[PDB]
This record gives sequence, structure tokens and C-alpha cells, in this order.
Amino acid sequence: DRPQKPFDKFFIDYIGPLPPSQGYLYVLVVVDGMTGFTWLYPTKAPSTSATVKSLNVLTSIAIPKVIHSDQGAAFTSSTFAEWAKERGIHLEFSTPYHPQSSGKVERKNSDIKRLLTKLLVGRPTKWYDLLPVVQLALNNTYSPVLKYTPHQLLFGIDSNTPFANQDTLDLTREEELSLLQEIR
Amino acid sequence: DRPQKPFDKFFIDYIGPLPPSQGYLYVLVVVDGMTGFTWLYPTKAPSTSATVKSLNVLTSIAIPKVIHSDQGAAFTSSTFAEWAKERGIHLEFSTPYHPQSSGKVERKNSDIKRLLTKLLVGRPTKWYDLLPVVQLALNNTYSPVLKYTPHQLLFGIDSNTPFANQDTLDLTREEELSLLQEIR
Amino acid sequence: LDAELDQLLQGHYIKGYPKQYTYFLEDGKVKVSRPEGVKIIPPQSDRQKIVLQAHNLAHTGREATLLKIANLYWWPNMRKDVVKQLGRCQQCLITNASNKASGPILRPDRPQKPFDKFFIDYIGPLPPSQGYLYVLVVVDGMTGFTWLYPTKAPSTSATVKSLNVLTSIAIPKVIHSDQGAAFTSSTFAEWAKERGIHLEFSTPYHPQSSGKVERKNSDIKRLLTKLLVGRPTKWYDLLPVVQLALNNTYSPVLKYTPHQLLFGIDSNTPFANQDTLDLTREEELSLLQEIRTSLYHPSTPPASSRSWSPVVGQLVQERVARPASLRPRWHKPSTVLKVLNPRTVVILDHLGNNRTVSIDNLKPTSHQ
Amino acid sequence: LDAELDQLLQGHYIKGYPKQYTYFLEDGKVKVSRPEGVKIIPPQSDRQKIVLQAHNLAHTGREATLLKIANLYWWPNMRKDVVKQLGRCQQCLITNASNKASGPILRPDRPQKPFDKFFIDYIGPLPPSQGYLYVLVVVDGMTGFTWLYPTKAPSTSATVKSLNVLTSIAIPKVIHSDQGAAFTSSTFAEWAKERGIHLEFSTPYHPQSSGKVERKNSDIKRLLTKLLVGRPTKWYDLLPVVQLALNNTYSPVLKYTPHQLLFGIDSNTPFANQDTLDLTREEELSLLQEIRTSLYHPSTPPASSRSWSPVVGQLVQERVARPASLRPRWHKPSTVLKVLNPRTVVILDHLGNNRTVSIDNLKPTSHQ
DNA sequence: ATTGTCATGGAATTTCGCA
DNA sequence: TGCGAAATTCCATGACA
DNA sequence: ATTGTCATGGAATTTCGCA
DNA sequence: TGCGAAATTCCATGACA
Ligand SMILES: O=C1c2c(ccc(O)c2O)CN1Cc1ccc(F)c(Cl)c1
Ligand SMILES: O=C1c2c(ccc(O)c2O)CN1Cc1ccc(F)c(Cl)c1
Ligand SMILES: [Mg+2]
Ligand SMILES: [Mg+2]
Ligand SMILES: [Mg+2]
Ligand SMILES: [Mg+2]
Ligand SMILES: [Zn+2]
Ligand SMILES: [Zn+2]
Repeated sequence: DRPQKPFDKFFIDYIGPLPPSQGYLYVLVVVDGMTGFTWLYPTKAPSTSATVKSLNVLTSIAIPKVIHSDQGAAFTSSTFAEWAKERGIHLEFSTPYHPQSSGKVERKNSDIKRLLTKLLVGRPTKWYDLLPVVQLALNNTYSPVLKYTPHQLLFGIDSNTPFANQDTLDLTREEELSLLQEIR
Repeated sequence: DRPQKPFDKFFIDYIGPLPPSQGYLYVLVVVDGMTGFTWLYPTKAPSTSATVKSLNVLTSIAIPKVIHSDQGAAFTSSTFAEWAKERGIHLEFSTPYHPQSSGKVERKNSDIKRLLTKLLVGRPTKWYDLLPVVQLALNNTYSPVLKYTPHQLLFGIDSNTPFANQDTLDLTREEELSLLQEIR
Repeated sequence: LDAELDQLLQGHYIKGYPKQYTYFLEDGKVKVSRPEGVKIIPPQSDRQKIVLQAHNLAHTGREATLLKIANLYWWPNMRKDVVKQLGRCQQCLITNASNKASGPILRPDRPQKPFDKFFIDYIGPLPPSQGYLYVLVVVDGMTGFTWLYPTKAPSTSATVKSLNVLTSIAIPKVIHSDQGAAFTSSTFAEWAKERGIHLEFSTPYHPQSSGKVERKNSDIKRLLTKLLVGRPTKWYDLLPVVQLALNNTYSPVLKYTPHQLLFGIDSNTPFANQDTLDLTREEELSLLQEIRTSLYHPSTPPASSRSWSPVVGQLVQERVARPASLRPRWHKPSTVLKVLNPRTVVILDHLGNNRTVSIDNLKPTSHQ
Repeated sequence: LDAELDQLLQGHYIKGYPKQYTYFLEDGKVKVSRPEGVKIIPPQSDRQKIVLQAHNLAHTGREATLLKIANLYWWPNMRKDVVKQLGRCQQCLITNASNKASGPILRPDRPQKPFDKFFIDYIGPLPPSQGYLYVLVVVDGMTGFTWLYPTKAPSTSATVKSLNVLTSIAIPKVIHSDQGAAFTSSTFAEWAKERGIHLEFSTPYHPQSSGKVERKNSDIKRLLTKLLVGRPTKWYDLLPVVQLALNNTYSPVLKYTPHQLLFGIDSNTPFANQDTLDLTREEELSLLQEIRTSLYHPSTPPASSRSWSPVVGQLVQERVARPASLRPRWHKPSTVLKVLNPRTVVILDHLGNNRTVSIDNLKPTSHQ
């Protein structure tokens, strides 16, 4: 059987609702299975429509063979199905309540949730602006298991923005008290 | 002494007043001494100003060494003198009451007066339009004395409009009775 | 289709499929092991569709299309089928640029006599000077002698006004012009017939065809510019000066000024040539006839290494004149009816008319 | 003046006046019998004025000026004095065209890595599509991989919006652009410094300098055009298609598509290349690093037979950018401070500033 | 049914003044 | 029958929007 | 302180299939 | 070890207003 490549499989999922930021409420998360490269798109809802709008942007840069998701409404609609068939993208579902991805992906998705939380404190409303810097972070993060970052696996070169001081990613004492106080 | 050439001497004179035609009243007449070539310019008056305006047109095509005229007011003004000096055109006057030109010129000027008269009968008001056809006539007229027309002497070639039926130039019976009746 | 390919799997030889490679089946499709790798060999009845799908991705030409197909397929003479499609793609044919140059320019004979041919044209709009915006430029073909008339529009009415004044001097056999509105009006047509003048027109959108006057327009603008350096652009009053200046300027190659070629003698202008002071006018006119006929005439330049020359019945396309944004630069293919000369042709056009056009405004339709 | 000419009439030899001709007096002027005829020999103190009067008639160059003078005069080395005047005629220097071509173009090295250099530029205005009129085009130098963003203006604000979205993928070392208002604003400057991006600018009015993106603009317009043949020009919805189409199209000379040079593997697009199906991503990335470095690079073409190359301290003139009607096409002479490369220079300019300009926007001042 | 042109200023070439 | 320098000719370049 | 580029389709050239 | 035909490469042309 053939080795795993980029664009083999895109794992997609929504995160939200979050506090309004420049009109937006959710984040569509795309992660490449092989490389762990991450794309993020802000949406106003978790709908087939918002998913297609966003995926249209990405699929005009590269097209996955397979998209993997939970049985979210937006992904199970026949509109979404029609969309993917139109592009010879095979769709793939984890069974309800029991979500399976891959270790690499699971861990990536975990970093994504944590890193978001870390920045939407103090400025829970200003995340829209930060989505680009978040992505660069995530994508220039060293993978313990592989010798390489997702940027390096995707493009085959070092990045002009390496994230050398790999961070706490943990809530400092002040943030705990103003996150357990922001959700008051 | 050197042979006579075109542009050696321009003989100028006014003819008019004539019946109004498209605003004009007079004809400035320029005839080249050597070639007998004729230029005609319609003016509103026999003034230094109208003369300069007209001669400016001609002297932007060719410049005579000498202009010859009677002691008409327009030609004796110091404005006209200044104009000619500006162009290294020497001015030359026949003594008052006794006008001398050259045989060729005299005869040309004669044709000009006659041919005009012949056409400003029946249409005494429409001559402005005819000044071009008059000139072509005059300039493609065979010179008994020289083997050539003024067009041929000026340009050294046949003309695309030869005036083959050299005309009466005399008033036919009907025109006599309506010229001795137009000046009623 | 399946006939040929059946015939093949069972080891028998088919023309076009070289024998040294072996042709198996897998996943229900005929494949072959080629040096580059294993490629599907679609049935002939499928190949048109494939070539088309590949071509349509970015409407690519020969090699870029081939390279997409070769990714998956192999069959005999692929490029033939690729080219077959390119030649049928309306959208590619009318949008792509040519990559073949026009053949070398003609250097038409200089008119034999002053007044044989005029070339006329407008310059402008220019900065308003006394309410005038254009200049009628009339250039004698043989001599280069040039007349200038300031106008308020490049209109028939103004053209006739100026030309009545000019033709008081002489009437020309022929007046050549571009297809500007002023010259193609039927009023102008009447005006010319009235005087036994023949109207000659450049092919459309090809000012090189009026090169005589065009080129003189350059000198006129150039000299006006120098004369107006650091003054307000009040050019009306300078037309007469520019006229006289240029008509009396030497062409270094000819060694004559248009005034000399027109008259055989300088008038009372600065630096007048005095060399024929001792000849009679007739000896002078006789030397002029000599000078006139022996003037330098250039010849056709060498064709560029990749020019094309039109051939009767060839498929060619006329350039769209003023193409709208995002619209094709070329009209649909049409046929060469008649080869008037190697740089001029008559074609049966995009609707159904006859048109005389410059080779410069055509490309040969590619892929036949 | 009269010293030399006195000395001469009385048969004695003066340098420059050949001895075999005889030099008489007549009408109070020194004359000489030359093969062409008798010519006046003005005193040296008169010659400047003469050359000037002759030149000024039509502001003519060397030979046409000489020919007027030779009509009346002779003296030693006339053309030297003629050229002396030409070189001092402000009006001729800033109005005449050059007749010396630029030296051969540089073919700069291809950026080594994706994201090393971006070339960015706007296309438009285009027919309004969903209230959009322009397109931001971003082209990776190394790969040719291209991003498209529809905008309402070629503004800094829109450039920043689009580039924030792009640079979520990667941040580039350098962004090269023309001097359009959008890119030269200090807001854009801040935006770039904020991210450790270096801003690189073309010399002014020289889009060849952005040739990478310029050339890609052509492909973009060409493909949009074909796609819109016989439909209303609704291009907004096609940007994404055009992007994907072109990023996945083969360059026949390279044998690769920008997508391949960017990723080393085709994505799920039609006709995807399958050749590395058996390599591991690492073996794949290793072959990509190889492919990348060994790509065809063109070389400087032969200089044309009459090019000029700039030399430190030479007098050169910058082309007036948007010259008003009837105004000079050239600025006043200026000096070459520094030769940055054979096609780029720094000059001390028309007011008193330093300017970096393309050799294409300069002519060497004639007559020194 | 029509068609490029020619000022320009360095360089290449020819001619000139003298022997 | 030959030299060094001037004079002439050649000609690629660019603009006629 | 900066710098032309590359799709295109005939032609020229090399390679291929067979001997 | 050499042929005829296909495949590939070369490259001038033109457009990025
Ligand atoms: O003079 C005109 C002109 C044009 C379009 C339509 C007309 O009617 C014109 O008079 C363009 N043009 C300038 C021009 C451009 C390129 C050339 F090669 C030459 Cl020779 C001349
Ligand atoms: O694209 C632009 C552009 C221009 C002026 C000013 C700008 O800012 C531009 O972007 C002109 N232009 C098209 C062009 C013309 C000739 C060439 F050789 C190339 Cl490469 C490209
Ligand atoms: Mg015109
Ligand atoms: Mg024109
Ligand atoms: Mg631009
Ligand atoms: Mg541009
Ligand atoms: Zn097509
Ligand atoms: Zn000047």
C-alpha cells in the first residue's frame, strides 16, 4: 500500500459559537492529515452554505481526495454532498458520538482549541484579526513524532517565520481569574 | 547679368470694391514676374492690415525678393514697410499716376480684370466661391510669347487641369444688356 | 474502440501500437508499461472527450495540453488529436495571440510628379489655440511639400474649406487618406468627383499606409514643441512658420528640400541655394526633371525569420479594432479571396462582406 | 576674425585653409572658389551666429543644418561648429528622440525558494462585477504560484486586507512591486515592517521590472476572456476557477506546474500526475528540492548593434513620464551618479534629487 | 478596392590635401 | 601612391495616439 | 535604492521502432 | 547501423494599459 501524502485527506470541523468578532461567530477548521497543516475560516454560522463558501476558497488552492468529518448537520446535508461530488471529493464520516481522526490530527485539534482560548481572553472580541497569526504559529510548530513542522512538510523548505519560543499554551494565574470571571 | 527667375519679383495690386460676396469686397492680386503665376486673396478693405494678413498666407509658401506696387495707401504705410523689412523683401514703387510693370504682367492683369467681369455677371455676388477656379484658369493659360503656361514654368510639369478651350473672355450679347442693366 | 483494444490484449499486432511493450488489463481498463510508467489506453471512442477535458482546464496550447493527458494516458499519435481539438476551439482561436510576424513591408514607388498624389490627415485635438483644435495636413507625395490649415474639427466641412484654398494652386490626380469620418463622407466624395480627383483610402486601422503624411505630422509636432518650450502652447500663430520652416528643410538622404523638389529654385528665404543663378529657367527646369527622377528609393527589407504571407483560400483572422475589456482580440476565421499584393488582401469576412485589409491586421488561423 | 582673414588674402598660409584654392575679396567680403562654387568665408567672430541662424530655421540636426550653411559659406571644420551648437540647443536636446537602443535586458536569477519573493500588482478597472473593479495579483517568484483577490480599488486598505489572508499561509521575505499609490503608502510600509517583510520597488514607469506578475496578468486576462466568450463579463465568480486553472497548468519549458513546484505533489485536480505515488513524502520533498534547483534559466540576449551602456558621470536624460500635448518628451540633462547594474542607474536629477531609474527611461545626451 | 516613412547622430567609409 | 584627417555616407532607432 | 517574462505553434532536431 | 516517422525541443512573436 502507498505512503501517505498531503491532500490525501482533509479533516474539517467547526469551533463555536465564540464571542462576536467583526461579525463572525465560528471557525471552520481544516487540517491536512499527512502534514498537519491547518487552515482556519471564520463563519457566521455552522451551515452547509458557510462551509461551501469557505471551502471554495481553500479548494481553489488545493483539492483533497477525501474530506473527513463528524455527522454535523452542515456536512451531512445533500447540498454539501452535491458540492463534493462535483469536485470528485469523496466524503467520509465518523459514526455518531464516537469521533475518530488520527493521533496527529487529534493533537493538532487540541492545540487549536487551547491556543484560541489563550488569546480570546483579555480580547475575546478581537480574534478575527488574529486568525492569521494563529495559523502561522500552528503551522510552524515542531511535530515531536516527525522531524518537521507542517510548513516544512507541505512546502519542503524552512519558513521565514519559525516559532522558536514554543509556548506555555497554558493559562497563567491572571487569565484563570479573568476567564473564570469573564464567563460570569 | 543673371536670367529672370520665379520669386524674383511679385507684382501686387488691389481690385475693387466689388459687390459684397460672403463678406468680402476686394481682391488682392499677386502675379509672379517671371512665370506670370497668379495668386488672388479676397479682402474686406484695401488696407495695410488686409494686405499683411493675405501676404502672410502667401509668404508662408514662397517669399519674393522684391514686391512691386503703385503708391496705394496700403503699400506705402510704414507698417507695410516694417513688414517687408522683417522678411528681407525689398519694396519697389512705380511713380504716381504713371504705373509701369512688364508686358507679361500688364497683359496678365488685363486678363484678370476681364475674366472677373465675365463671371460676376448673372452672379455678381457669388465670386468669392469662384476665386479658386479663376486662378486655375489664369495659371493654365498658354502664353503666346513663351512656349509654356505659368503652371508649367512654376512647377516644371504639365497640369492635371489644362484649359484646352481657351475662351471668348468677351461679353456675349445677353451679358452686355444685363451688365449695362445691372449697373442701372 | 473495444474492437482494436480486444484484438490487442491477445498479443496480436495493431498498427500504431509498437510490439515491444506489453498491453495488460487491470481495474477493467487496458494499460501499458511505458518507460515513463503505466498509462491507461482509452478506446478511440473516448479520446476526443479526454483531449477536450484536458484542453478545457485552462484552454492551453499543444504541449501544455499534451502534458496533462500524458499524466494518465497513452495512445498512438496523441498530439495529432490534441492539435485537432485546438483547431476546433472557437475560444482559443479568437483569443490567442499570433506568433507569426507579417511579411516585410512594401516600399511603394515615389509619385512621379508634384500633384500626382496627396496624402492628407488630421492632427489633434491640441490645446485650444484661438478656438482651433486640429490641423489639416496635406503632403505632396512626390515632393513632401506640405500645407497646414488650422481647424475646429476633423470634419468634411473644414476639409473642403481648406482644400478649396489649396487647390487654387493646382488640382491633384489622387488624394490618399485613412478612413477617418471626414474623408469617407459622401459629401467629400462629391467634392472630389466634382474636380476629377480620385479618392484613395488606406486599409482600415493601418496608419503606416498614410506613412508619408503621418511621418510629416511627427516633424510638425516636434518643431511646434521646440518653438513652444516654456511658453503657453499658442500654436495657431506658428502654423505658417512651421509650414515654411519644414518645406525649406533638407532631407539629408535626398539632399533637397521639398521646396526645391517643388520649384527647382529656392525663394527669398534664409540660406537660399544659389547654384543655378546662371541657368535660364528652362535649363533650371530641365535639371529639376533630372533631379526628380534620380532620387533615392529604398527597397523592401529582409523578411523576419518567422513571417507569413497570405495565400488565396487560406483561413485568416482580422484583428478586432477597438476590443472591449475582457473580449477577444480577434474576429472569427475568414477566407482570403484575393491577394492584392503581398501585404494587402481581400477577405470574405465575419458576417458575409468583402473587406480589403492589411496583412498587419491579420493572423493566419493556426492548426489549419 | 579679420586678423586671420587679412593674413590670408595676401597669399600666406593659414592652418585649416588649404593652399591650392585662391582666396579673393569682393563686395567687401572674403570669398573662395571651391569645387561646388564660390562661398563666403566669414570671420571666426561671425560663425557662431551663422550656425545658430541656420540651425534655428527648423531646429535641424547635423547634416540638415550643415546643408543650409554650405549654401552660402565655407570655413575650416564646419561640422565641428555645427555640432557645438546642437549640443547647446536646450530645445533640441529635450525634444528630439534618441537613436541609440538600451543595452540587452538582465535575466535576474529565479528566487531560490517559494516565499523568497512575491511580485504583486493590480489589474483593472474591469467591467463591474458584483461592485468589484480590480484584481490583486500576487505571484510567487520561485514557483509562479498565483493568488487572486477581487477589490473595489487599487488601494492600500484592500491590499492589506488581501495580504493578511494570504500571509496566513506563509510570510514572504520580500514583496516586489511597481510604484503604484497602493504600495508606496506609508501605511503599507508599516504593514510590512510589522511582519519583517522587505518592500522592493521597480524603478519608475518600468513594468518589465515586475515582468513576473505582469506576464501572469496576461494569462489571467486571456483565460477570463475565453471563459466569458458570448456571456456577460461576469468575472468575479471566475477568479477562483482561473486561479486554480493557472496554478495547475504546465510551463512547457519547465515541464512543471506552479502547483508542483510549490508542493511537489498534485492535489485532487483533473489529470493529476501520479509518478511519485511510491515515494515517501520525504523522498518526494527530496526530489522536489532537486527539481527546483535545476530549472531552466534564460540568459542575457545579444546587445543590438547600436545600444548604449551608462557610464559614471555621463550626461543622460530621463524620459518625461506623462508629457502634455506639444511638450518635450525628455527632461533636462543630468549626471549618472552610480551604475547599480548595466540596466539600472542613479542619477542627480532635473531639480536636485537622487533618482534610481531604468536605462529604458533614459537617453544619452547627444554631442556630449 | 491596395502598399510605411524619414530626421537623427555615431560609425563606417570615402575623399581630400599634401607629398 | 600613401598617409592622417576631414567629409560624406550609412543606417538602426523611434515616432507619426 | 535595482534587474523582464513566458504561452504559443511551426520548424529543427532528436529519439524511437524496427531491422 | 540506418531508415521514416513520431516525439521532443527550440525559439521568435507578442502582450502584460
Ligand atoms: O495618426 C494616427 C492615427 C491613428 C489612428 C487613427 C487615425 O485616423 C490616425 O490618423 C494612430 N496614429 C498615429 C500612428 C501610430 C502608429 C503608426 F505606425 C503611425 Cl504611422 C501613426
Ligand atoms: O501593467 C501595466 C502597468 C502600466 C503602467 C503603470 C502600472 O502601475 C502598471 O501596472 C502599463 N502596464 C502594462 C505593461 C506594458 C508594457 C510592458 F512591457 C509591461 Cl510588462 C506591462
Ligand atoms: Mg487620421
Ligand atoms: Mg494620423
Ligand atoms: Mg501596476
Ligand atoms: Mg501592471
Ligand atoms: Zn480552448
Ligand atoms: Zn535646436
